[PDB]
Amino acid sequence: KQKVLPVFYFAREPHSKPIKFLVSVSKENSTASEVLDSLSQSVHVKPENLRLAEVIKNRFHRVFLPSHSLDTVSPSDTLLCFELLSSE
Repeated sequence: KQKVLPVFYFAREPHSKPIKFLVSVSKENSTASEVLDSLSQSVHVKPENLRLAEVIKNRFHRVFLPSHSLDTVSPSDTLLCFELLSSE
């Protein structure tokens, strides 16, 4: 459940600057989304607003993947950068 990823995502906030949030989350025994859910809720937007997961290492880049075993403890691991249109 622990892997510290700060992500850089364009937040649908009051229109402050794009929001990078450090969420430490992994795919629990249920879903990969729980990490995504973290970013969106951090922005006070519905979960739908961010998903893009790209790995940093020999594993170069990617997209926000389904419940993934890559939930190991690695800080520089797959980043998301997404913008959706939504706001609460």
